[PDB]
Order: sequence, then structure tokens, then C-alpha cells
Amino acid sequence: SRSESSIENFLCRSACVYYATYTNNSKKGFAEWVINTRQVAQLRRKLELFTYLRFDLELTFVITSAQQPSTASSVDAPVQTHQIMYVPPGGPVPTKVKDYAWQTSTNPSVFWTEGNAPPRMSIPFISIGNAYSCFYDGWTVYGINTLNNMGTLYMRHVNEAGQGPIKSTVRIYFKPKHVKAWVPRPPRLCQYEKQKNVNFSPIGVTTSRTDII
Amino acid sequence: RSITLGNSTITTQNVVVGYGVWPEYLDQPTQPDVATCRFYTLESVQWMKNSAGWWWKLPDALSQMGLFGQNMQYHYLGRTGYTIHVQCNASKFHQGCLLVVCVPEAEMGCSNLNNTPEFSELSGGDSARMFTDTQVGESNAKKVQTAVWNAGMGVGVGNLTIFPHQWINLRTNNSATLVMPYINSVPMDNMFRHNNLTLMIIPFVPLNYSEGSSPYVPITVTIAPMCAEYNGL
Amino acid sequence: AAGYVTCWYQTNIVVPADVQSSCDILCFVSACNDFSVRMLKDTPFIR
Amino acid sequence: NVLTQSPPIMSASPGEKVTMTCRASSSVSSSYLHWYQQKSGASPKLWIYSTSNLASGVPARFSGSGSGTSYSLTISSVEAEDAATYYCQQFSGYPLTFGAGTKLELK
Amino acid sequence: EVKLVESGGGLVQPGGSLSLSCAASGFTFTDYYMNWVRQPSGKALEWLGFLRNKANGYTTEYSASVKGRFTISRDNSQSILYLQMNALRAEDSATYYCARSRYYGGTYRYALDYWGQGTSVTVS
Repeated sequence: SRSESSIENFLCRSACVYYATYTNNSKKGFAEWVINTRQVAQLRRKLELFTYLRFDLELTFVITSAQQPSTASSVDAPVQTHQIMYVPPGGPVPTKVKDYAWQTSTNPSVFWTEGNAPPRMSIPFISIGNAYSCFYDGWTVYGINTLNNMGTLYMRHVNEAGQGPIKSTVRIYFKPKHVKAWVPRPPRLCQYEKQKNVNFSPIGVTTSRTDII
Repeated sequence: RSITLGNSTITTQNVVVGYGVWPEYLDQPTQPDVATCRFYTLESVQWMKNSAGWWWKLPDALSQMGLFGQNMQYHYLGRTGYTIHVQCNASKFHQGCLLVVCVPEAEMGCSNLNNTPEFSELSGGDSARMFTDTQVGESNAKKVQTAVWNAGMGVGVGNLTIFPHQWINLRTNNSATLVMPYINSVPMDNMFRHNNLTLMIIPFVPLNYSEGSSPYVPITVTIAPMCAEYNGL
Repeated sequence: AAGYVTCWYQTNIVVPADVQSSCDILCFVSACNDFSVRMLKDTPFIR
Repeated sequence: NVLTQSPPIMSASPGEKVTMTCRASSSVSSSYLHWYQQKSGASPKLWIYSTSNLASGVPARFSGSGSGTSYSLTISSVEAEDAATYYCQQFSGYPLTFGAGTKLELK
Repeated sequence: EVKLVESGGGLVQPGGSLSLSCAASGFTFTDYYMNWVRQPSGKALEWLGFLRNKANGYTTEYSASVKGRFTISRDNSQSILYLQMNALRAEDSATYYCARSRYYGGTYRYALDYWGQGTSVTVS
């Protein structure tokens, strides 16, 4: 029973990494997420066991809505539709809801009505180098590594509101595929303090006992 | 015994080689060999009683060492391998134990929780930086956190043996030898912005001697580049 | 100029207890067997 | 991190058993808390290091204890030379903060 | 025996500078951490900073309030210890000590065993 410790069965799991809200009428309701691996603390520790990784990606969004308190007089709305835009590394970036960057041509986006299966999409391995780098001892600012930059995501409604505000949440799920690892490293002892860097506070090695015998 | 390279010669007598591979060759690159393949002996550090440890950043420690320091500034890219010889000379009346490890991509953490360490405090130009056995303060601006029981990387110091390592035990052993290939994602990288290796020496069981013996044991590190090739016309 | 044979301390002399530390070094010289001479003269190591 | 000792002034007759406390705001490790004793107009002296171990040349009447965030120093029998001021020290992060001070006046 | 004396105290104007000196005798000076603890007139003690031994590179770790104003250093030839003060204010009138530290196990607990006799510095 030695096969559940394989790399394909150790890292190819699904994990909630982001959770954001956006409303439709407030003229600054749209989500935002720069795709990285250092978001949640549990998935980060399983990825810093190795130094160089290489994987495809699979994202699945579980989008739901909830009615905000409107004014009066028989609120009725049809089914809603969301647009989940993906910006490649080095592309145009939106800044408002109604913007030029949404209707561009080289940003692949999905359109999804409510009441169906949730909208999966898959991102291939996009990098100039031959592998992602989980660590980088060198300057670009120290320890940044501008080579593994996978892109950003953007979500918004495409229905204009007529009688009632509607806010919606979204839980981005995350799943690597065809994982290859290289050069293993010892697991992190100290806690995780910041997102960008590997800064820490010093801690004892092990919990203590009363004597040696 | 008595190996020679270029115009330099050392004297040896067990060698552990990398991750199982030997360092070998691959616009267009040029391959200089007659003037870089020699033993650049770094100067010796002293091991006292209450010592803590040392570290060198590897393509930074040879940045002023002769012709290898000239090819780092003239050529933009490049890739090398290394061959490290460590040997400390103690008598039969001393005792202690070292750990000679060679960490690839050893990203260190600053003392302040928000900043990143400056350039002069990560790597001393052909001079060994030192760990401490106490904490580094929080109030100073930008300095490397050098608590030795966390090895400066926020990791357990005991689990550092997963990297290619070699024990120096003064009871039975005297020397260590490592051969490290080129480990990087891109096939040819810059040599100023990046330090792809880090050689660490940590004393686990500290030095001890009786009254009368010499109170320090010097360590000598000798590095030699292997299969280097640069990029230019 | 014709050369120099200077010698440098790398590390100190590490020595145990109850041993002297001041050691000495002798130096020898010879001919490497492929060398020739010509045009004999008299020696200047005389009155 | 601050240390609050209690009581600030404490009096005891010779022959009784007396105790003082030293309370921290956060959790301080048990091996990093020491006790000092400064007499009237003299330099201070180390009394108990690592919260339970006696110093060199101290009498065996003193004994410290406690763990977590509350530590205590108790004297078994009060004599005539142990009327002074006692401080407690800590280290969880820099700097090293001293206590307020507990004064022991004889009766 | 451990014998620590210190001198250099006196009166000095606010906004001025003053240099103390603490001398050590009776032990190997390049082996122990040397602290600096001041104390106001009958109040609680305050810690300023220490300087590590030769095996750790002679670095300093000041406190938070005196960072940039004070300066701790030692002299290479003989066994003496310095403290360079700058930009003195009215609250620096205190009694300055000169403590030693030591290794109890092979570990470094943060105790201060041997203290100097104490010099005084006032400002006005």
C-alpha cells in the first residue's frame, strides 16, 4: 500500500483558495484575484516541500447569489449571468465595471447563467522558464522572481439592475494536474507571517518534556 | 592524492556527488576552461568554543577571485558547477562535530517582519558571514535573522540533512568533499542577481579541549568551478 | 628580475597539550638534470 | 510585554514564611525569568536564575516556582539580612523589561 | 574574581554629548556578553543594550528608545568598554551600571550576574 504517497496523489487535490463578494449596482462591484500559491496556509506548506514544480491548472467557481433589501413594489428579476475574465501575464487590466478591458479579444472569458453546472476552465503551464520556482534567492527588490506570473481573474455581472440590488459570492477552487516535482526540501517549522516573503519569528524546535529520562 | 588543476595543487587522501549526476556541458555559448578551472582557496575561518556557524553564497564568494571575477562582469549569462573541499585540522585531543551542507536556493528572512535584507548583509564578498546563538533584534531596519536553531530560513535545523551533506567528525574523519551540479529552472542565468547555491557549516557538538591545547581549530574551504560556459560574442 | 619563492601562512600551527609549538623548516636545492653550462672562467670566491 | 509585581510594599517579622508574585501580561518561557536583589544604595545582585535555580553564594532559604504567566518567589524563614528590594526580569522579545519592585521591610 | 569599575560620569548640558567607560579585570574579556543597565533615582531599572563576544562577531543590540542616540563599542587592545551618548535630554539623568553575562548550560539564558559599582550622570 505504497501508492498514496506518490506525487500525483499527494498534490492533485481541490482546495478553496479565494472567497469574494461583488454587487451589481454599486459601480465598484467586481472581484479580483492574482493567481498565486501563497494564499492559504495549508496548501502553501504542501507546496514548499519541493523547490521546482511544473503543473497544469484547473479552476472551478461555485457562484451563488443573494437578494439585497430593495425598496418596494414587486421585485422580479430573470436569471442572472456572470462573466469570469482571465487576463494572461502582461495584458490589459480593468479598473471599473464598464471598461474597455472587458470587451477585448485576447482575454479568454466564460459566460455562465445561474441554475446549471459550475463553470470549469483549465489553464496550461504558462511560463518562459521550464519550471515554476517556489523559492528565489536573488533580486528582481529581494526574492520576487518575476518569471512565474500566471495571471489574474476578474468577475462581474452582465445584467443591469432594474428594481433590486443583488450581491453574489464566489469560491474559486484550485486543482493541479500532471504534477512533477524536483529537489525536495525540509518542511517549514515557524508560522506564516506574510504573503510575499519568507519572514518569520524565531521559535523553539520542539515542545518540551520534563527530563531526559 | 596530490591532484592538480591549472596552476594550483592540493593534497587529498570519500566524495559525495550531488543528486546523483555529474557536472557536464549542455545565441551561441563559449566555453573557457584553461583559466577558470583552478582551486580558489578562500581564507580560513576560526572555530572557537562558543561558535555558531558560517555561510557563503556561492557565485558571489568568487566575485573578486582573479579571472573568474572578470568573466562575471564581462559576460551577461553563464552556468557552472562546483567542487568543494572542506578540511579542518585538529589534533587527537580536540573533540567536536561539523555539518557541511550545500543548500540550493536558500532564501533568508529579514529581522523586521515587513522588509527584506539588504545586499551587504546577505553575502560578504569573499568573507564568511556568521550565525549567532541569540536572536537578532526587531528594532533594526534590515538585517538577516540569524538564529542558528532555525538556520535563517525558518526551518528546523535538524532536518537540514535532506540536502547533499557530509559529516565531519573529529574523532574519525577530517575532511569533506562535495560535487554540485547546476540546479536552476532556466538553462542559463545571470550571475549577479542570483545566488543558486549556499554552503553552510554548522557545529552541532561544540569544540572542547583541555587547558594547554590551542584554543582554535581553523577551517579551510577550497572551491573549483567545473564545466563553466558563458554566453556572448 | 628573475622570480620569487615566497611562502605564506595559511592557518596557524594547531598543537595539543604538552607539545612545543615552535617548529622549524629546512629547505633543499638540486639541479633538475637537463641543464647545461658553457664558457668556463675562474671563481670569485678567492682573495 | 510588561511585568507587574505585587505587592509593592510588604512587611514581615523574623521567623515567618513570606512570598511575593510577579505577573506577566503575555506568556513568558520558564527558562527566561530571573530574580534580583538590590540592597539600600548598592549595586544589584543576581538571586535566582531560570525561575527555580539558586545563584552562587545565596542561602538555601529562597526558592522560586511558578510557570506560564505567573511566577512567585517564597522565603521559608525571614532573617535580618534579607530586607531589600526584589525585581523580576523576563524575555519574550526585545527589550528586556524589569519589574516594578517589591520592597521587604522588617518588623 | 570579577572586578568591574566604570567612570566618566558628571554634569553635562542638555543637547550635549558624553562618553562613559567601563573597565573589566579578572577574566577573559573576549568571551562574555557585556550589557548596560541604567536606573533613575529610586525607580525601576531600564535596559539599554549589549555587545556580543568575539565568537559571534562583536555585534550590538540596542533598545528601542535609545536606538540611534547611544553607541556601544569596545577597544581592541586592552579590556575596556565604551558607551558614546549623543543628544541628551532631561530624562537621561540616571545611574549607569555595567553588567556581565555568562553561559549557564551551553545555552545563553539572559541573566546578568556581575554588576559594576555604578556611575552617575545628571543633566540640567
